[PDB]
Amino acid sequence: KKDTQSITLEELAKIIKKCKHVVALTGSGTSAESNIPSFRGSSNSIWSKYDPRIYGTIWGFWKYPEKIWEVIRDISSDYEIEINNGHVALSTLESLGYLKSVVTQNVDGLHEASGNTKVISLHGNVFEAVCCTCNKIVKLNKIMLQKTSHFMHQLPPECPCGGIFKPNIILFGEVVSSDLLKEAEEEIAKCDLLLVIGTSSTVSTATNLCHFACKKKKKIVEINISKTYITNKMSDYHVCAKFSELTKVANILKGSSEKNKKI
Amino acid sequence: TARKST
Ligand SMILES: NC(=O)c1ccc[n+]([C@@H]2O[C@H](COP(=O)([O-])OP(=O)(O)OC[C@H]3O[C@@H](n4cnc5c(N)ncnc54)[C@H](O)[C@@H]3O)[C@@H](O)[C@H]2O)c1
Ligand SMILES: [Zn+2]
Repeated sequence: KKDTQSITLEELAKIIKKCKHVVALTGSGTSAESNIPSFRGSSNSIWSKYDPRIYGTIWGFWKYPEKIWEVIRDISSDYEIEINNGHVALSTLESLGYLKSVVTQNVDGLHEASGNTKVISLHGNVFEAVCCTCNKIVKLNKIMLQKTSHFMHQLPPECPCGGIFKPNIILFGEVVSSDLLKEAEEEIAKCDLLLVIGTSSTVSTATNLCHFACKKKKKIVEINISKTYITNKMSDYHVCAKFSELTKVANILKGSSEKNKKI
Repeated sequence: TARKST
């Protein structure tokens, strides 16, 4: 328990200006404004077509290995998916020398697409696949995940060895990479601020990282349209805002940096 | 165990 206090964007810019090692922890909220709804019970969305108990779990993968591919294929094919202003904002915060890493539960790759340089993919990334017999790695790109691609023609996709391909994403019931976790833990151990943006922090991966940050007594700021499981438990502050409103923080800190003008 | 779970 902690008495989390609400603050403004300008107050957040103020906090960041003093920091030397800022880390972000991100969830589906940051891709919300990239046309992937975060609320999975939304009936007017892709998630309505698909049973999460199947496509989202490792049991579901072995029973119906086509489904998570169909899901990835449909989101990729049916929606326009570009970096939003949150991403550009996080990208400038690294440029200005504040943001040192983004630890993410998202598998869409948008942080890197915006130019972030140390994105730790705790749940993996939809642009890689592995044969779940021989462990061969195949690199994919957006054009390969389209419904019209040859790679998508037969699902699940098949490996020359005879095994099938599985996306390189961590499903519910699977175990997060212990070398990636250690990377995320050493980032938090060295940070002087953790931004927890667009996540409920109810998945073990997030909850445990936030616990770790309290253990190492790091200052924790939520940026989210809502309070969350860690409000009044783990975060010191909360900015009530959409991820994309982070351009205001980036604009403040960018303006202030332009003190390169002699005088 | 850093199992992904709700
Ligand atoms: N019952 C379940 O199967 C269940 C439960 C929890 C999480 N999950 C899934 O686990 C994964 C990890 O959890 P997560 O925390 O990333 O997703 P999540 O759904 O738990 O939460 C998304 C969070 O983002 C916030 N948000 C939404 N739009 C935003 C915006 N535009 N700007 C800023 N914040 C915004 C929401 O208020 C919420 O706190 C996700 O894929 C999620 O769907 C599933
Ligand atoms: Zn194989």
